[PDB]
Amino acid sequence: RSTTLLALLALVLLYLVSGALVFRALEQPHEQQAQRELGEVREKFLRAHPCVSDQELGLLIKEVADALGGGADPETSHSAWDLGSAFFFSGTIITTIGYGNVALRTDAGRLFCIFYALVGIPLFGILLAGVGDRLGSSLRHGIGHIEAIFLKWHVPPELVRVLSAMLFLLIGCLLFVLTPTFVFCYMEDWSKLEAIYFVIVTLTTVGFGDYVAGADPRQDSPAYQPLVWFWILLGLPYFASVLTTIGNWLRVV
Amino acid sequence: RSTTLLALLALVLLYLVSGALVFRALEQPHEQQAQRELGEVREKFLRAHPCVSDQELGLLIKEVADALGGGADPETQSTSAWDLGSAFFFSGTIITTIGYGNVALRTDAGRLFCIFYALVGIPLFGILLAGVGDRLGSSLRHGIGHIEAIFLKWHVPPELVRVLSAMLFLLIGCLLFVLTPTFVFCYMEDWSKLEAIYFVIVTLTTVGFGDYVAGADPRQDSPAYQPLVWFWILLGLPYFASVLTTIGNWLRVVS
Amino acid sequence: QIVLTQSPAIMSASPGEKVTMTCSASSSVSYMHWYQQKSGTSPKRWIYDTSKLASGVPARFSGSGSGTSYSLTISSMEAEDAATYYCQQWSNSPPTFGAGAKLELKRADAAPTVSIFPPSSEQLTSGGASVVCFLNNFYPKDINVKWKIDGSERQNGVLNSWTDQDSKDSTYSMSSTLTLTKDEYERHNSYTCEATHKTSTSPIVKSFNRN
Amino acid sequence: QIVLTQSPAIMSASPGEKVTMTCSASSSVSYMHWYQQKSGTSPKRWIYDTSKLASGVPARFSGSGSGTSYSLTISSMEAEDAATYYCQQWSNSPPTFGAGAKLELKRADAAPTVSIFPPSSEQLTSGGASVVCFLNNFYPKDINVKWKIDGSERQNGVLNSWTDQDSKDSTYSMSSTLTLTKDEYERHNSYTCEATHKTSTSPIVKSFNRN
Amino acid sequence: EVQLQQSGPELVKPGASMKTSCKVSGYSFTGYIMNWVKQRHGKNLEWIGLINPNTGYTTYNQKFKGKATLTVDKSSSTAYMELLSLTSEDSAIYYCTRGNYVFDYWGQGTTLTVSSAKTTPPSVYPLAPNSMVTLGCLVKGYFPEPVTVTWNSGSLSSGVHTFPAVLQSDLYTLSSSVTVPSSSWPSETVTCNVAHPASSTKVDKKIVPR
Amino acid sequence: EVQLQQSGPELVKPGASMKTSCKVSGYSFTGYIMNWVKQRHGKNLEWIGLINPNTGYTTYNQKFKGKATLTVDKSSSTAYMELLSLTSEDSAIYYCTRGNYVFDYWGQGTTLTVSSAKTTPPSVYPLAPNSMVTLGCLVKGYFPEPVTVTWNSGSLSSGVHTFPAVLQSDLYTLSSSVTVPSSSWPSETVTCNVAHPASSTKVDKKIVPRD
Ligand SMILES: [Ca+2]
Ligand SMILES: [Ca+2]
Ligand SMILES: [Ca+2]
Ligand SMILES: [K+]
Ligand SMILES: [K+]
Ligand SMILES: [K+]
Ligand SMILES: [K+]
Ligand SMILES: [K+]
Ligand SMILES: [K+]
Ligand SMILES: [K+]
Repeated sequence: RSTTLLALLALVLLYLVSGALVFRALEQPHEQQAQRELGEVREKFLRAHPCVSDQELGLLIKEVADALGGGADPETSHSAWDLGSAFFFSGTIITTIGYGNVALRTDAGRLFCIFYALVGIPLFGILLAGVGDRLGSSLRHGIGHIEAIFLKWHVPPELVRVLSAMLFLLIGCLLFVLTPTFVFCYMEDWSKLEAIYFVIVTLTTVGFGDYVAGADPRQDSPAYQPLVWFWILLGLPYFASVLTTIGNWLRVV
Repeated sequence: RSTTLLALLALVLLYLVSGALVFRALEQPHEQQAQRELGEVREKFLRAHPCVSDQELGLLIKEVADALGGGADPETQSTSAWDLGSAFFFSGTIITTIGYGNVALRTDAGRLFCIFYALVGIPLFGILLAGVGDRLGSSLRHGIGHIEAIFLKWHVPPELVRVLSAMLFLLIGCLLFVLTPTFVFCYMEDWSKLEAIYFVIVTLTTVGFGDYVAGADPRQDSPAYQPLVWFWILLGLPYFASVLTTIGNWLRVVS
Repeated sequence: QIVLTQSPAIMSASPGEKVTMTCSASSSVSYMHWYQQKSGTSPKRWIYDTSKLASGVPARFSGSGSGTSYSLTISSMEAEDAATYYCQQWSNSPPTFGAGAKLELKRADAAPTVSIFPPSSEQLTSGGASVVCFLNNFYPKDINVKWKIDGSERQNGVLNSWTDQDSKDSTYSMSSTLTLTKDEYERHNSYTCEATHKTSTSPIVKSFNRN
Repeated sequence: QIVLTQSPAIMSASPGEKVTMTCSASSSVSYMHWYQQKSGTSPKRWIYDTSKLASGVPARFSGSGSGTSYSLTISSMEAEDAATYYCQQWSNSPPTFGAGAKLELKRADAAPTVSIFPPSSEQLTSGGASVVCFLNNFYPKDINVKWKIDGSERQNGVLNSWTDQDSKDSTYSMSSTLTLTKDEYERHNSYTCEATHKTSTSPIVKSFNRN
Repeated sequence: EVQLQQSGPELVKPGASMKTSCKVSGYSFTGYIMNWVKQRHGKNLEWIGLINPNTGYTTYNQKFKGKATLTVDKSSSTAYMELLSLTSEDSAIYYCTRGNYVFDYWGQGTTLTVSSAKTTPPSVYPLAPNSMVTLGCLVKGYFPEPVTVTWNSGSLSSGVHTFPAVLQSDLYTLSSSVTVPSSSWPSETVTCNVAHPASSTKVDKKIVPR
Repeated sequence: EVQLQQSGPELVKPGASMKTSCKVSGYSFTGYIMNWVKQRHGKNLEWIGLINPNTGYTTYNQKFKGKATLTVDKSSSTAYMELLSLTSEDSAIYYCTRGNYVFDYWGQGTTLTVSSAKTTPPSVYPLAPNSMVTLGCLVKGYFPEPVTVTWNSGSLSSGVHTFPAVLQSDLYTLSSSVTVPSSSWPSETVTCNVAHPASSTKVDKKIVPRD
């Protein structure tokens, strides 16, 4: 193991450095895009509004920035701390996702968050284990019946078990990865790729926060936005399994 | 236990609803004031610039907002977040499942690579964590042999003593991995003691909001100081993993 | 879609009286503006940003308020102040106005001078028959008119027209015109125009016989 | 803070010729603007937003570029185009300008008509002694003057003054003035003004002896 | 002296569209936002929309999205409003006014009448029957507005009310009252002078006792 | 026709301050940003700062932070620039120009001269010595600008260069060359006429051949 752990450590470091190189190569070209866009917006506005100095538009943007930073929303409801959104935010904590698409501004908010998470994550951890097992055994009850059909076309039962479990996660994937990707494509006006990026960033509990559904009740299907938090809950076990199976595959490594 | 899980589920919901209420109470007043301050700034600007309509200032603010949301800085008008140091660190934020996201991917290629990078990366790191966990625990366990022996020589009742060793344990971890970093970050990042603890814990829980990130500060000429902290993350996470699993057991004891 | 409520919609002040009219918003607003309109002419910006007076406006006018209630005040009513006052908001697109508050002068009560006129020969020959009633130079504006043909009331083919408060005596006047076919007119003989004003419990009635 | 560099600072074109003058920026900018200035008048907006022509500007003018490099082009030089052209930027406060590029008309080379003049008696009586050289009607503008007092060159108390390109013959002219005390002047005897022009390998020298 | 000069009143058929104009002076047209306001009768004032004359940018009250097109001619510093497929509900006074938060300067207004009615001259009928006597003129079945009533060519100007016109079967009717001492009439002549400019009608009626 | 009319040239002692004005017409003063630009000689163009005439908001080039104060009078639609503790390096042409990204309209400019020098009349010295001959006027030690140099009361105007004046130790100096056929001189008398309006000086100097 001493050899193993240092070998594994070095492997991971190499992986990180290779990741670093790929990411930099793909992302460094477009670093200044947002700056370019802000500059384009300023200069276009000055051309259009002659009674505005560059330096006056400057202060406007600083003052706007500070207000957005305080959680102001460009408006033309929308409360990210109304009970719906606040619930969802609490959900992002205990799941250890932590999108951060809305940040806490009060020192009180931060202090309570500490104890809320410290007590909340393990509790959800326990429930997740629980919900994981209940579904897993119920899925396995389903798995046996599928195994019977494979059994009745003379597939060796060890092969049938692998096939059923592979079918197991493939059913999970289609149920929880593809439906949401389609759902988000229609609902959020994202691309199929953006939606899969979101789904996976979510179910890995990375929670960048660049893409969020929001679970704030709006219109057409307002109740359905908080209902997504249940997709998260049902999805996470599936991914937990996938990650632990890749973990077992890495055990095989 | 199917009855118990429904009880557990509703307990979590109640917990989330109570969380919702506390958070709203603490956070919504300032979100509404921010909204009002944006409105005050618009109305002030209209009064000062008669050649600007309410609706045209609206689009300016929306377009500005989207650009700030893309990581644009209000302070400058000129023209690395993806320098080899920061890119390494970003890769680190993935496999740890922290995912600060204080810098976002812009390219479709970047996103697609990220998927497979994580899918392969997280379980790999999970394995190494288990590894570091065992080795760390063993090393500390070798250490506390001496400590429980001294209490036996001090004639302390033995069941008391190993709780005391673990009690010594809890303090030891906290000092080196909670309190030391908070003190470190307070000086280095110019945060408050409370901001630093918030950061540390949000980090070690792997929540990774991204409101606070160590090293991220553009001005600092200490790029290595960011990767060095990444080793703290590696050592810290097992410690916190232990704490997290154990507090679950305390909740198991209550349930 | 912010709604501004001005109540009451009509109000009266004696000269020297202090007047206060209110504009309430459906939801909070940072500043209220006010316009003065006198019949026949455009609104004039009167007070803007809640309490700023526009160029010509005399100092006896002030504005005040915050949040969801705003108020225009005249320290001492003057004759030239009789007009409609409108509040307007632009803290939210689209900008919106109150339905307006008409301010009339108060004066000594006056009974209507009532006149009835039978259809002229000239009109009858063309086949139309309009019976006209003038209720002139009365105060206050509250008044009820009734038409009776042969002692029984008629409420059909009657059109009413009121003047704005007179600029010199502050009285009101109105016309009531019963329009019939020559045939219906020639059928009956007694035509009476009956006016119920505050200035008497007992109506003012002017009449004629077609005879 | 952004520096605009215009090279070359002086350039010449015969009419009908294409002209291109460039503006490089110390760091990238979204848009470059250009001004035309002629002796005795304010700059004029010539081209703005990189390639937009101002009101009067003839179509033979265009602008182009992006990032750190911008250019003004005349498809076919005209006489009225001789002027100074300046680039300016406002993609970063404060706005900044190039040092400007002078565009002169090209013509046949011309030798300077060189003349030297001794101090006038009138000036000597007041104790000053100014020796004047007129280098007149030459092309091109590049020229070098040397002052020699009994064979030994002097570059101190020398003041040089140029005319702008003549609007008729397109030549240049300059005055060079050696200013001495009567004492320094009276010490020596031979005074020479020596002019170095493209039009000869051998300098043009005008001289006089004090006696 | 900032000033907004609107074009005169317009009368158009149901279904027709209409364009009205607002020329500014005393300030730079392009420096300030132009708005249009509708006042139906004398009741609640309605913001129609704005244009930025400098940028041509427009936004409309959702209630008028389809109805109104705002344009400007920078060179003539004139704003235009067009109203489409007109109904009797569009009959109102329309103002152009300036402002991006308060409407600080207004046009004199322009009256739009939507109507199938045709230029019709009035029938003028006398109204004949104390110290004083009241006589009248019925001026009925004319279109469009206005008429003017005077008495003895304006020798009688005190004791005179002209009532507002009212729609009687798609045409206008009003009457005018004059009060004179009963010693005066019918001792001396009292004649109302009615003018209807639209129909080039100028009519005099002597009030004769029944 | 947009127009920026600047006030007359100003001549001020070292250490004094100065205020200069720029009155607009043909557009709305308050609708557009006003800037000031310094041109010392021809090459260097320097943005001084801007004022928003509508808001009174000002920004300055760091280099002019202390030196310059921008104000406006909205009622007279006039912009002002004040320069403080003036030094020789402030002697330049100053423009007011309009724009918030390009400078699209410029004043005619105003020339500032910083000098200890007092109104001094010029010393005028003749410059006397093939088909052509060149004569000259040295016009030195005068202040302030301008002088006018003519030959034979302006009747001799072809074959003339008058050079730009050059400030040397707070006084101006220039020369004038006239070239005439040698048949003309000294056959015919040739006199340069220098006029210095500031000092009410009119001086005529005949060019006489050196004895
Ligand atoms: Ca918000
Ligand atoms: Ca919400
Ligand atoms: Ca029309
Ligand atoms: K963010
Ligand atoms: K996580
Ligand atoms: K986990
Ligand atoms: K996370
Ligand atoms: K996160
Ligand atoms: K995040
Ligand atoms: K973020």
